[PDB]
Amino acid sequence: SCAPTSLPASATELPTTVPTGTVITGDYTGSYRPQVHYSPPKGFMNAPNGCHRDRNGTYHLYYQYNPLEYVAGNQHWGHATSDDLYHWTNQPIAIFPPNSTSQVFSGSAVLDPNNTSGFFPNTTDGVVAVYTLNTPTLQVQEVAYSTDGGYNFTPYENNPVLSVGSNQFRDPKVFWYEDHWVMAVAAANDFTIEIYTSPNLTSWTFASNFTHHGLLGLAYECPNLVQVPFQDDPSKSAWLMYISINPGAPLGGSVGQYFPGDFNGTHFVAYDSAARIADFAKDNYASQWFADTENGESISIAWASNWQYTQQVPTSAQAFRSAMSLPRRNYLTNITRLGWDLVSLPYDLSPVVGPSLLSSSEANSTADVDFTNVTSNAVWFSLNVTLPDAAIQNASLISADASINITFLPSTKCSSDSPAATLTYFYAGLTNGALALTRPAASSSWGAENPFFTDKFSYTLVDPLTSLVGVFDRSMLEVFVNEGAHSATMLVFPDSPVGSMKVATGGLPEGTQVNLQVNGLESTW
Amino acid sequence: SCAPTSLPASATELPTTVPTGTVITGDYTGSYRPQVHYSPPKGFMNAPNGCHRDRNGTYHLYYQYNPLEYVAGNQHWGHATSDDLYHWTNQPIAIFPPNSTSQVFSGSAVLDPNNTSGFFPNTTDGVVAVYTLNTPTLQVQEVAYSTDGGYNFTPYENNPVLSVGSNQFRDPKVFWYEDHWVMAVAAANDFTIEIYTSPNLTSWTFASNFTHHGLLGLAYECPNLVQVPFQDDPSKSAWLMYISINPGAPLGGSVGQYFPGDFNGTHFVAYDSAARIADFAKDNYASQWFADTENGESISIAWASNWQYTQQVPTSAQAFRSAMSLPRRNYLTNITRLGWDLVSLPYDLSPVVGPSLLSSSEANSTADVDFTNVTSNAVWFSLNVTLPDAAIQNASLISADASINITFLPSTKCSSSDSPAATLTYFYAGLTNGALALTRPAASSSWGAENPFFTDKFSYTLVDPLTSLVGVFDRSMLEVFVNEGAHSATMLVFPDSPVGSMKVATGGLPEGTQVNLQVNGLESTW
Ligand SMILES: *[C@@H]1O[C@H](CO)[C@@H](O[C@@H]2O[C@H](CO)[C@@H](O[C@@H]3O[C@H](CO)[C@@H](O)[C@H](O)[C@@H]3O)[C@H](O)[C@H]2NC(C)=O)[C@H](O)[C@H]1NC(C)=O
Ligand SMILES: *[C@@H]1O[C@H](CO)[C@@H](O[C@@H]2O[C@H](CO)[C@@H](O)[C@H](O)[C@H]2NC(C)=O)[C@H](O)[C@H]1NC(C)=O
Ligand SMILES: OC[C@H]1O[C@@](CO)(O[C@H]2O[C@H](CO)[C@@H](O)[C@H](O)[C@H]2O)[C@@H](O)[C@@H]1O
Ligand SMILES: OC[C@H]1O[C@@](CO)(O[C@H]2O[C@H](CO)[C@@H](O)[C@H](O)[C@H]2O)[C@@H](O)[C@@H]1O
Ligand SMILES: *[C@@H]1O[C@H](CO)[C@@H](O)[C@H](O)[C@H]1NC(C)=O
Ligand SMILES: *[C@@H]1O[C@H](CO)[C@@H](O)[C@H](O)[C@H]1NC(C)=O
Ligand SMILES: *[C@@H]1O[C@H](CO)[C@@H](O)[C@H](O)[C@H]1NC(C)=O
Ligand SMILES: *[C@@H]1O[C@H](CO)[C@@H](O)[C@H](O)[C@H]1NC(C)=O
Ligand SMILES: *[C@@H]1O[C@H](CO)[C@@H](O)[C@H](O)[C@H]1NC(C)=O
Ligand SMILES: *[C@@H]1O[C@H](CO)[C@@H](O)[C@H](O)[C@H]1NC(C)=O
Ligand SMILES: *[C@@H]1O[C@H](CO)[C@@H](O)[C@H](O)[C@H]1NC(C)=O
Ligand SMILES: *[C@@H]1O[C@H](CO)[C@@H](O)[C@H](O)[C@H]1NC(C)=O
Ligand SMILES: *[C@@H]1O[C@H](CO)[C@@H](O)[C@H](O)[C@H]1NC(C)=O
Ligand SMILES: *[C@@H]1O[C@H](CO)[C@@H](O)[C@H](O)[C@H]1NC(C)=O
Ligand SMILES: *[C@@H]1O[C@H](CO)[C@@H](O)[C@H](O)[C@H]1NC(C)=O
Ligand SMILES: *[C@@H]1O[C@H](CO)[C@@H](O)[C@H](O)[C@H]1NC(C)=O
Ligand SMILES: *[C@@H]1O[C@H](CO)[C@@H](O)[C@H](O)[C@H]1NC(C)=O
Ligand SMILES: *[C@@H]1O[C@H](CO)[C@@H](O)[C@H](O)[C@H]1NC(C)=O
Ligand SMILES: *[C@H]1O[C@H](CO)[C@@H](O)[C@H](O)[C@@H]1O
Ligand SMILES: *[C@H]1O[C@H](CO)[C@@H](O)[C@H](O)[C@@H]1O
Ligand SMILES: *[C@H]1O[C@H](CO)[C@@H](O)[C@H](O)[C@@H]1O
Ligand SMILES: *[C@H]1O[C@H](CO)[C@@H](O)[C@H](O)[C@@H]1O
Ligand SMILES: *[C@H]1O[C@H](CO)[C@@H](O)[C@H](O)[C@@H]1O
Ligand SMILES: *[C@H]1O[C@H](CO)[C@@H](O)[C@H](O)[C@@H]1O
Ligand SMILES: *[C@H]1O[C@H](CO)[C@@H](O)[C@H](O)[C@@H]1O
Repeated sequence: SCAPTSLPASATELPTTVPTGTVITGDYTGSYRPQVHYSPPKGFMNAPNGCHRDRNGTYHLYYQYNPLEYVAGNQHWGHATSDDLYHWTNQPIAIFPPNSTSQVFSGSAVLDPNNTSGFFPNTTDGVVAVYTLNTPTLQVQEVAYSTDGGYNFTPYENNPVLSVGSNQFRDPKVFWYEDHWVMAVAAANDFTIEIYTSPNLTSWTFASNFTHHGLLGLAYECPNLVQVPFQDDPSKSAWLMYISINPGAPLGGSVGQYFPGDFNGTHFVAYDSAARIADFAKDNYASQWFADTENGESISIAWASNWQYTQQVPTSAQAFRSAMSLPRRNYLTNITRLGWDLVSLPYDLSPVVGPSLLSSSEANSTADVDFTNVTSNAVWFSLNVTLPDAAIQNASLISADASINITFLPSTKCSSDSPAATLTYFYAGLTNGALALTRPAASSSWGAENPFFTDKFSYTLVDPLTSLVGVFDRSMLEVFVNEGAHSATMLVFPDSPVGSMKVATGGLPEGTQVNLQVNGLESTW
Repeated sequence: SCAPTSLPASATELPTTVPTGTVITGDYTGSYRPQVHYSPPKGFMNAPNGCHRDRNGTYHLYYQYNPLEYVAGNQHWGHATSDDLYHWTNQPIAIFPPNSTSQVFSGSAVLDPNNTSGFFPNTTDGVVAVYTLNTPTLQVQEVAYSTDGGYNFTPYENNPVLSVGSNQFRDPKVFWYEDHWVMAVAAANDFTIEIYTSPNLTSWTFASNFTHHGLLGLAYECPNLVQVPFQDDPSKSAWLMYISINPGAPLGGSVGQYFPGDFNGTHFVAYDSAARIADFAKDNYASQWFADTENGESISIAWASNWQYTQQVPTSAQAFRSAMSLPRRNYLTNITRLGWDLVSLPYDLSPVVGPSLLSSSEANSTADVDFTNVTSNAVWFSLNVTLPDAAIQNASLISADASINITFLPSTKCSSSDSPAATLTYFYAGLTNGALALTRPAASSSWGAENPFFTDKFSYTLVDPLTSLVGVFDRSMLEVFVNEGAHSATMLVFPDSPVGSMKVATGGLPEGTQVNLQVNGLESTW
């Protein structure tokens, strides 16, 4: 009737040896366990890896996995599959280290249907994984191949395929460019993305360096060089270098940044010298794009945590640490003044959208929506606000009190009065365009005490807020502003589960059209 | 026995007309009123302006001033003087708008001892102010001059001296380079610093653009192009472009950033394409460097607030909104891995350092220091930690518990609840190795808890272990300087109850670690 806050020992106890060829069973009933986001059956998960779609339309998600602990270490490649990026099936571990003093760090996977690698004489469904093997003294790039659709991998006989004699050289992202393979890889502590080329994925030639761009933090990680279509014109696209930095992000710990530019097969040249942060909150890192997608779709998934507190979050009693972000559709757009912007929207949520909890058209009202009866404890909401053309042509017409206040309130059934999360936007006044996203300290004993668990985040719009999409999923809130122009991923660990949300609008100009839609989400587990 | 939390109406009531040629009297006794930082006698202050040292060694501080309200507006240039940058004397308003429909926005001031301007036929102590005049439709650059040492200014007869037909064109920073005047000015909403040259400060010629560098935010503001000496070698220096952005900073609202590079009199070229943030907290903005300083001293001062909550902070009942940061000595250094770093240390604090409250050498101890008895409610603290060479060579020898925890605790003698007002946590190792957390707990401040932009927690991660930590607490402000000012944070605190105590705990340190803690009370400058 209420989601368990602690699980039986059977569900939380980790084995002393790594299971091979068997699906690790998971209890997904925890009060903090997300129901539409991916999380491992048990153990510790970090970066997504080897993300690709096979020819039959199955999306493969691999991930950094510690099967033995609820902290980072003993890295293997976990594996889950999905047709829709929401209904996940857990698979046996896909890539193992050679021994117990080695770890399988991040990497990518590609289809090799034309058998450029020479691994696939009798199949057009060959998968090649390119990943970092970590040793006490070295980080080297290794190749493994799968003839069975990416469930079981055989190491390349002549591994490693690439080394620079460094233990700060990792996160290979490989893709096809016209007539050759490209590898983007991080010389992490030199703030350099090295680009290599190959005809066969085993012989790598240095092409170019991308160094000392944007925020340095303490390290470049998980580079992604991808072609992203324009939001308003699918026929147009630009190249984007996405770099994860950890530690040393402005909000502390880990953050993603991106650089729009040109790629010609050997060199990436940023259009300008500007730094652009992907997410205005703290809990979005190591975004990886899916290889071999259909229809020029840019599909990404990120790790929904921060390295400053990911190994301390209070979910280990619920048999997991860390979830992935919602899968994302990516576009590029120009926003007023700022220009280049990476758009992020949730990938088609239709497969998980349950019955409507509220549809409202009232301006200057408070909508109270109870979802104690939604067993997932997960809701989607959409708020459209269309100001009259008068208020767009003369912003001085907008009242200083013109505001949107969204609050997520604790459950009356399943447990002090503090909201678990707040969203505040002002159209005008002294903080015009300021959007505040908060996880109040007062709502979480754990969050209050953790010295890196920041309570408050903000983004300032130039254009008025016209659209707001949100997904709440037990311990996670994702917000998308003005068709994904601005995006924030925020973990919440309230003492009491959320059971309710209030949506207040106030001081809106005469003739403002407000449309509020709220739907419960169906659990994927 | 306790600092007033509200003041008499005579002290808070603002006049309806701006006072001319008269010093505005101020009550500096408020529980939130800093005692070693500058704040205006009453009204609302933002960016520092016209910062310069006259030839007799008097530092002139001008500032964006609303004399009529406790919010932004009706901008004039306020004026305060000091020989040591701590003992401030309030002066009459220095620069007035021509009209009630005009505002004096930010700008700089230079000595013109060789009379290049032609304003100073009979003095070598001439001061020229170059500032933005704001009108409803235009932002233009104007000149005013002072023959009396920068107390009274006459507008240039043929103002404005620079206009581009824009209302997003402001914050002129002017300096002498070899044989000509340089102006750095912000084309704010185009994310461009325009550089102009002049022989006489009245005729300006376009030289170069510096565009789309580092974080854009929503606007480039308060550019500073300055020569900053190397920390470890005073004979070496590099040029630095300092740009303030507001809104749209990562932490929200306002932040400073800098670009080391080369300047050749017309063009600034950054050494790389990297973005570098000056302060790891939220309350440091619109840093301006002092013109005409002695030696090779890089001296800066910032506005110690954030535009997201500066007009809502609960200090108006104490007859002021906004203080300046501590004055800062600036250097450039290379830090491990990251490379280029703007060093910030407090300018000579000696003139305000009172009697010692504690000197300790104990490692693995909690030192409790009460300052209920220091009337300023202002303390300076230094913590030096020297790890053994073994731990410097093999960091695996450092325990996961190796930590430094400093807490500023509420007064029991002056109640308005047991929550610290400010915390500092550093880990040498463990899962967050090198992580320094600076916090202002929500639970300690009803106002801070409720304000949706008043962020509780800030962090910076070191590569090198923490070897030095300097801090100044001043009633409503904490400034920390890490590893000889390599890393720096300014943080406002508005606790319900004033701070009366600080705990300094060290724990899990390797065998033979040397710890030296010095804590001194500060003497009020008012
Ligand atoms: C140096 O930088 C300044 C500021 O970036 C440049 O002036 C500016 O030029 C840009 C681009 O031409 C102007 O932007 C455009 O304005 C028009 C007019 O409304 C608009 O229709 C366009 O869509 C675009 O936004 C901008 O107005 C202007 N900024 C000012 C005057 O402050 C200047 O041209 C640069 N000089 C050189 C030699 O690069
Ligand atoms: C491409 O970048 C790499 C990584 O920065 C360069 O290799 C390094 O070179 C620096 C000096 O420039 C050394 O101190 C580092 O130890 C090296 N790091 C690694 C990971 O090798 C490399 O030289 C660059 N190549 C070119 C063509 O410029
Ligand atoms: O699991 C290793 C994998 O994670 C990344 C970031 O996704 O690096 C993280 O883990 C590393 C190994 O402990 C740390 O050095 C690094 O600081 C942390 O970000 C990838 O770079 C790596 O492939
Ligand atoms: O007092 C104006 C002065 O302040 C700065 C930044 O310190 O700009 C601030 O005030 C402007 C006009 O009031 C705002 O447009 C801006 O957002 C705010 O940062 C300087 O640019 C200006 O000279
Ligand atoms: C484990 O394998 C890695 C690479 O395969 C190698 O560097 C390491 O020395 C091996 N360890 C042992 C102890 O065999
Ligand atoms: C990959 O191709 C390169 C050049 O064609 C060659 O040097 C190398 O031997 C090839 N490797 C394999 C295993 O085919
Ligand atoms: C790609 O562009 C770079 C410079 O941007 C140039 O040096 C290189 O030769 C180009 N390569 C190709 C494949 O055109
Ligand atoms: C943004 O504007 C620039 C300059 O006009 C243009 O080069 C680019 O194609 C635009 N990007 C998008 C996504 O429209
Ligand atoms: C809100 O507007 C968006 C376009 O931004 C549109 O996709 C959606 O249909 C609207 N939502 C509702 C439920 O009206
Ligand atoms: C906006 O309306 C005000 C009165 O509300 C008017 O004085 C001003 O000129 C208008 N501005 C524009 C953009 O027309
Ligand atoms: C909302 O309130 C504002 C000011 O309070 C008023 O001008 C406007 O008519 C109201 N809108 C509606 C839909 O009631
Ligand atoms: C003072 O008011 C006049 C009237 O429009 C305006 O033109 C001028 O720009 C204002 N301030 C000054 C003298 O620039
Ligand atoms: C400077 O002194 C002269 C006489 O030496 C006096 O006439 C004048 O008013 C002063 N300033 C100038 C030259 O206007
Ligand atoms: C300032 O020098 C300029 C040359 O750029 C000239 O146009 C102007 O006449 C001069 N003004 C003076 C000397 O007052
Ligand atoms: C300054 O450097 C710029 C950019 O390198 C160059 O265009 C200009 O000629 C230089 N000016 C001088 C005075 O050397
Ligand atoms: C930092 O390193 C660079 C490259 O070695 C050097 O040129 C520069 O002068 C150094 N800067 C300082 C402040 O030491
Ligand atoms: C810390 O070290 C510096 C330089 O070594 C020294 O001047 C200062 O007095 C020291 N402070 C303490 C508390 O030891
Ligand atoms: C501090 O305590 C630890 C145990 O936590 C001990 O091993 C270490 O030697 C102590 N350090 C000093 C310098 O006394
Ligand atoms: C999880 O927490 C709940 C209360 O929040 C307990 O009822 C349960 O036993 C477990 O400790
Ligand atoms: C929640 O309750 C379980 C029993 O199901 C305990 O094992 C656990 O320690 C927690 O209190
Ligand atoms: C498995 O792990 C959890 C905590 O991670 C415990 O709550 C449980 O008792 C079991 O040991
Ligand atoms: C299944 O096989 C793998 C291969 O290394 C082991 O890691 C695991 O413990 C089990 O033997
Ligand atoms: C300032 O606040 C204090 C308590 O915090 C009171 O003593 C005083 O009356 C004023 O409200
Ligand atoms: C300071 O001023 C406040 C006004 O809010 C008074 O209540 C208090 O008594 C003191 O005079
Ligand atoms: C300062 O506060 C006093 C109340 O003590 C007012 O009378 C005055 O106008 C100003 O607001």
